[PDB]
Amino acid sequence: SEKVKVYLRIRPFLTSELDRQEDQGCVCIENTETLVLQAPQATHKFTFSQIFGPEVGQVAFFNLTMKEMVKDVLKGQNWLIYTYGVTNSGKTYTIQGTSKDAGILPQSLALIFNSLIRFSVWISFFEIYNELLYDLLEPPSHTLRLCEDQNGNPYVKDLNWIHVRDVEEAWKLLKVGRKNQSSRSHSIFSIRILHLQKISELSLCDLAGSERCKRLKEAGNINTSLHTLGRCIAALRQNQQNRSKQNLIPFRDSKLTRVFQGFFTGRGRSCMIVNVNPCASTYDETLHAAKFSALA
Amino acid sequence: RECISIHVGQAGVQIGNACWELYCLEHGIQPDGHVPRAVFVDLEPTVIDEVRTGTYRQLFHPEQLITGKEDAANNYARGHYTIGKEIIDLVLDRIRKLADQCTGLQGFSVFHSFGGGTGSGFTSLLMERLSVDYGKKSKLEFSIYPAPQVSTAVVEPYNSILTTHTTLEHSDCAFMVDNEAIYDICRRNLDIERPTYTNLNRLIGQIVSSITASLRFDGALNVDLTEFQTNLVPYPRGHFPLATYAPVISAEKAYHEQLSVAEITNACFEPANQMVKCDPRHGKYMACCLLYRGDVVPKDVNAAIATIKTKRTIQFVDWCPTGFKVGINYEPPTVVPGGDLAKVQRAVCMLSNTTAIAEAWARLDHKFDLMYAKRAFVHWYVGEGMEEGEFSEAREDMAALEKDYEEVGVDS
Amino acid sequence: REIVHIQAGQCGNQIGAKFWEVISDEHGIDPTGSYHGDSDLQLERINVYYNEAAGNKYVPRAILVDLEPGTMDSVRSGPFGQIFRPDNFVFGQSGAGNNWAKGHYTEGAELVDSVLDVVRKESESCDCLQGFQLTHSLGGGTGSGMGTLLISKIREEYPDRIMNTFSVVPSPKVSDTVVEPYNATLSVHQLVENTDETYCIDNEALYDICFRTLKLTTPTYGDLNHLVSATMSGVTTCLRFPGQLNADLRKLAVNMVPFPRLHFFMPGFAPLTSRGSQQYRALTVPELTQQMFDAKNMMAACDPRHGRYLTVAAVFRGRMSMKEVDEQMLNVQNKNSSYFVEWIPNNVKTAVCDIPPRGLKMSATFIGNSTAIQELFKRISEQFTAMFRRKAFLHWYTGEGMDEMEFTEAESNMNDLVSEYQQYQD
Ligand SMILES: CC(=O)O[C@H]1C(=O)[C@@]2(C)[C@H]([C@H](OC(=O)c3ccccc3)[C@]3(O)C[C@H](OC(=O)[C@H](O)[C@@H](NC(=O)c4ccccc4)c4ccccc4)C(C)=C1C3(C)C)[C@]1(OC(C)=O)CO[C@@H]1C[C@@H]2O
Ligand SMILES: Nc1nc2c(ncn2[C@@H]2O[C@H](COP(=O)(O)OP(=O)(O)OP(=O)(O)O)[C@@H](O)[C@H]2O)c(=O)[nH]1
Ligand SMILES: Nc1nc2c(ncn2[C@@H]2O[C@H](COP(=O)(O)OP(=O)(O)O)[C@@H](O)[C@H]2O)c(=O)[nH]1
Ligand SMILES: [Mg+2]
Repeated sequence: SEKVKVYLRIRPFLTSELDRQEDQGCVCIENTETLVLQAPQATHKFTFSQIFGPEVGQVAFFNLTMKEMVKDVLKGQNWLIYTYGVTNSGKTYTIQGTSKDAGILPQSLALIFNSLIRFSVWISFFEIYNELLYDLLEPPSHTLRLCEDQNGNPYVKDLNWIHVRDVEEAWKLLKVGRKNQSSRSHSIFSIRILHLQKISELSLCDLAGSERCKRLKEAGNINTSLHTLGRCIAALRQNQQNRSKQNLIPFRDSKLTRVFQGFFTGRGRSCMIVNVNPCASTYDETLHAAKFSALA
Repeated sequence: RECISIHVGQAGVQIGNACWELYCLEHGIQPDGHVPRAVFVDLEPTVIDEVRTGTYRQLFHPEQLITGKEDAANNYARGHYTIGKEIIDLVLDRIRKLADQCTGLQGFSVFHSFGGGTGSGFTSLLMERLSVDYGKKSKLEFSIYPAPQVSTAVVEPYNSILTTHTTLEHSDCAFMVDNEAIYDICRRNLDIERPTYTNLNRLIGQIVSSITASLRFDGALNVDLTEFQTNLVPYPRGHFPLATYAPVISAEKAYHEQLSVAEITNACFEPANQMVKCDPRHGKYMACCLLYRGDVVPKDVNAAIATIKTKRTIQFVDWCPTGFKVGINYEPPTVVPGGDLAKVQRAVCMLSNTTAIAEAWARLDHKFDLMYAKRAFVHWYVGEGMEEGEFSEAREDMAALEKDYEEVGVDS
Repeated sequence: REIVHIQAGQCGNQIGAKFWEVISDEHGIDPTGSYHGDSDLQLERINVYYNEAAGNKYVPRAILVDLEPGTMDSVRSGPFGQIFRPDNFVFGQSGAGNNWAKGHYTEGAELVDSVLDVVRKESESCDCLQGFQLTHSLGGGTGSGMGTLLISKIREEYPDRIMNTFSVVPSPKVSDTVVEPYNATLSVHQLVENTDETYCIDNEALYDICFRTLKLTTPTYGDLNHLVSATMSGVTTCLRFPGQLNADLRKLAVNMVPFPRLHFFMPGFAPLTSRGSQQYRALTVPELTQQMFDAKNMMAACDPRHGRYLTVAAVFRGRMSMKEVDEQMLNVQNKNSSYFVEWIPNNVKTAVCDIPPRGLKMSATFIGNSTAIQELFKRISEQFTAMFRRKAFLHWYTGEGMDEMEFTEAESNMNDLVSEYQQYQD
C-alpha cells in the first residue's frame, strides 16, 4: 500500500500575521518536497510529501489530492483526511474555506454530486469529548459504543442516518453540527457513497491543536489521543519501511483510534494535512504541529 | 548575607530535617527557640506531617510548610504542569514575603533531588520563576544526584533529564551528591552496613553546615556566596560541582582524628572519599574550592595546595592556571553526640568541578534515551499535559551539555 | 488520600468480609467500637478507608453489591458485618444467576442506578479521593458481570482517579462454574478498558501456597481470602503510613505499567512461613527476596520464570536500611537478567515503609508485572473457544440479552492483549 502522506500547508500571508510580529522568512520554501526553517535563529529541515502555500490557495491544494480522492471514494474506496492546526493557523480557511473561495469540504461536495438507481449518500457527523462521542447529526440537547463486526473493524453504534440529496444539504448538516460543538475537541465528518445496481467512506477529521496550558485532565486527555494517533502512524511508517514489523497499533488506546481503525486497518489511502503559520512567534506552535507529522 | 533555603520533595524535606537539626544544634539553639530561614514544600501531606510531629516540631512555622493534600506521584509532568502549577503561586508568595523581611539576602538555597516528581517538577518551575523575579541573586542548589545503579524509581532518569534541562538556565551552581556514593563512604570509611536515610542526610547536612552556616560566620578568610559561583562556574551554564568532606572517620572503630592539614586535604582527592560516583577517570579540575573550618593554619593550607599542585597525578584544565579557592574559618566541625562521626577539630570541604561529570551525565542520558526509545511510561506524562516535544528538547539540551563539558577541558 | 472500597458479587463480598476483618486489626478498630489500636500512628491515617461521623463509630467505606441477598445477609450477620452502614448495602433481590449478561444487561443494569448514587455519596467525603478498590471473581453474575458495568461508570464519572481491582482468576485445573471462561472473557474485556491496576489471584495457587509454604491441612475459603486480604493491605494501607520511602497508588501504577494496556500484576508474600517449625526467624533481607521472587510464591497459577519481568514493585514494611534492600534487589536483577528485561535500566521499584503487620518484625509484599502472565490469558482463551465453537451455554447469555458478536468482541480483545505481551516478551 501507500505510506501515510503528509502535506504541509502554509497559511497565505495575512495582514494579522505580519502585524502581529516580524513574520519575515521564518518558514522558507525550498521546493515542494522539503522546507527550510529559519525561525527568528533556529535551523530545521521539514520533509513532507507536498507543501502548499502561502502562494498556493485552497482550490489548488484541493485540485491536487482531494480532487482525485473524491473520485477514488466514489469508486468505493475508503479515504480519510486529517486536518490539524492550532490557534490562528487558518484551519477554517483550509478545511471549510471562505464564502467566495470554497474549501476542501464544499469543493469535495461539488465533485461528489458531480458523479451523479442505487446512489445513496449517507453523511454522519460526530464529535468526541472526554472519550465519549456525541452524534451531531442534528441535536442541540442530549452511550455511544464501538462494536466490532465480523470483518474485524469497529463501527460507531447509535449513529444517525441522514440522506444527502443536495450539496446544500450536506453543507447545512455541518453547520448545525458545528453549532452544537462542545480550543476543544475532535469532530469527524463521514460521507458514505453507497452505489448499487458498494461501501465507501470519506471521513474528515478536525483535530484539536494540543496544549501545554492550564472537567478533569482535558488537555492531557486530548494530548494523549494526539500522541496515540501519532504512534500509530509511526508504527506504520517503519512497517512499510522494512519488509515486516510487529506493528502493534495503538487503536485500542483511544476511542478515536478505534473509529479510525476501520479505515486504517482496511485498504485505504490516508492524507495528513497540517496547516501552520509562517510567523516567527508561532515557531513553538508550528514546531509541535510538525512534530505530529514527524521527521523522515 | 541571608540565604533562604527551599527544600522540596520527600527526600528534600528529609535531608532538610537533618540539615536544619545540625544547624540549630551547632548554634546551641534548642528546638523551642529562633526563626528558621528556610521553607519546606512537597506534594505528600505525610512527608510534611512528619516534621509537624517529629523533632524540632515547634522550631518551624506552618507558613513555611506547604501541604499538597491532593497527589504526589513520581513524574516530572504531574509535579509541574498538572498539580505542580497549583500551589506554586502560594509558594512563590511565601518565599517573596520572607525575602522582604530579610536584610539584604544573597540568594536562595535550593534543596531537592533529580529523581522523583515533586523534587523535579516543582523545583524546575520554582527556580524558573525565582530567576525571573530575583535574577540579581545567587542561585545555589543542592540537587541530590540519583545513583548510577541503585535507582529508587523506574522513571528516575526520565525525570532528571527534564529537571536538568530547564533549571540549567535558571541556576548558578548545583552541588551534586551521589546517594550511592554515600553508601560507599559509609561502608569503606565508616564501615557501617546499616545506613538509614537519616544517616545519608546527616552526612550531607554536615557538608551544608560547612558551606553556608559556618562560612557565613566570621573567620580568617571569609567567602561569600557571590565568590562561590564566580570561581566555581566559569561558564553561564549552571555547573554541577562536587561536595567532598575530609573527616569521614568513625567514632568507635577508627581513632586518628589528629590528622595534619596535608592529610585531611589529601583525603579529598581520592575516589574513596568524594561523595559522588564520578570517579577521577578523566575529570580535569577546572575549579576547586577548599573550605577549612576549625584549627587551620594559613601556611599549612598554602603548603597543602602547593603539594597537590605539583603532584601531577591530578590533572587540571589547560586554561586553568590556579583554579583553587581558599576559605579559612574558625569554628570547628560540629558533630552530633549520638552519631558515627569521630568529630575532629578541623574539617575540609572540597567543592570541585571537573570533566568527570560528563561520565555521570552520559550514563543518565543513555538510561533515559533507552527508555524513550521504547516510549516507556511516557503516557503518564502526556496525560498530564506534557508533549513529546518537551522530552526531545530536554534530550537535545542534555546532549549539548555532554559536548559542552568535553569542550571545556580535554582539548587544549 | 481517601479511598473507597466496592465489593461486587458473592466472591467479592466474601473476600471483602475478610479484608475488613484484617484491615480493622491493622488500624486497631473494633467491629462496632472505636480506635483500640495499640499505637497512635494508625489513627493518623484512618481517613484513608474509614469515614468520620459519630466519632466513636468509624465506618469503613465499602459498598456491597450483589444480586444474591443471602450472600450479603450472611456477611451482615457476621462478626464484622455490623460495621457496614445500611447505605452501603446495595442489595438487589433479583436473578442472581451466574451469567455475565444477566448481571450486566438485565438485573445488573437496573441495580447499577442505585450503586452510582451511593458511590457518588461516598466519593464526596473529604480530603482528596485517590481511587476505588474493587473485589470480584471472573466467573459470576454480579462478580464478573456487574463488576464490569460498575467499573465502566466509575471510570467514566471520575477518569482522573485510579482504579485498583482485585480479579479472582478461575482455577485452571478445576474451575468452579462451567460458564466461568465465558464470564472471565467478558470481564477481562472491560477490565483492560476501564481499571488501571489489577492483581491476579488464583484459586488453585491459593491452595498450593497454603499447602506447601504453609502447614494448613484444610485451606477453607475464609482462610484463602484471609491470605489475600493480608496481602492487599500491604499494598494500599501500608503505602499510606510514614516510612523510609513512602509510596502510593500513583507512585506504584506510574512505576509499574510501561504501556496503557492495563498490565496485570502477580502478587506474592516473602514472610510466608508456618507458626510452628517454620519459625526460624529467617527474615534478615536475602531470605525475603529469595521467597518473594519464588516460582511457588506467586499468587497466580503462571510462573514468571517462563516469561520476563517487565516491572516489579517491592514494598517492604519494617525497620531496615536502604543499603541492604536496594543492594539485594540489584543482585536479583543481575542474576536473573535472562528474564528481567534489557530495555529497562531498573525494573524493580523499591519502597520501604516503617510499619510491619502488627505481630511481625520484617515483611515485604510482592507485586510483579511479568509477560509470563500471558499463559493465564492463553488458558482462558483456550477454554473459551473450546466451548464457544460448540456454543455450549451460549443460550444462557442470549436468553438474558447478549449479542452473538459480543462474544467475539471480548475474545478478540483478550487475544490481542496476549499478543501485546508476547511481542514485548521476546
Ligand atoms: C505468634 C506469632 O508471631 O504468630 C504469627 C505467625 O505464627 C505467622 C506464621 C503468620 C500467621 O498467618 C497465618 O497462619 C495465615 C493464615 C491464613 C492465611 C494466611 C496466613 C498468623 O495467623 C497471622 C499474624 O499476622 C499478623 O498479625 C499481621 O499483622 C497480618 N494480620 C492478619 O493477616 C490478620 C489475621 C487475623 C485477623 C486480622 C488480621 C497482616 C499482614 C499483612 C497486612 C496486614 C496484616 C501473625 C504475625 C501470626 C499469626 C497470628 C499466627 C503468617 O502470616 C502472616 C500474614 O503474617 C503465616 O506465615 C506468616 C509468618 C508468621 O510468623
Ligand atoms: N541520600 C538520600 N537519598 C534519598 C533519601 N530519600 C530518598 N532518596 C533517594 O531519592 C530518590 C527517591 O525520590 P522519591 O522519594 O521517590 O521522590 P521525591 O523526589 O521525594 O518526590 P515524589 O516522586 O513526587 O515523591 C531515590 O533515588 C532515593 O534513593 C534520603 O533520605 N537520603
Ligand atoms: N478466593 C476465593 N474465591 C472465591 C470465594 N467465593 C467464590 N470464589 C471463587 O469465585 C468463582 C465463582 O464466582 P462467584 O463468586 O460465585 O460469582 P457471583 O457470586 O455470581 O458473583 C469460583 O472460581 C470460586 O473459587 C472466596 O470466598 N474466596
Ligand atoms: Mg515523596
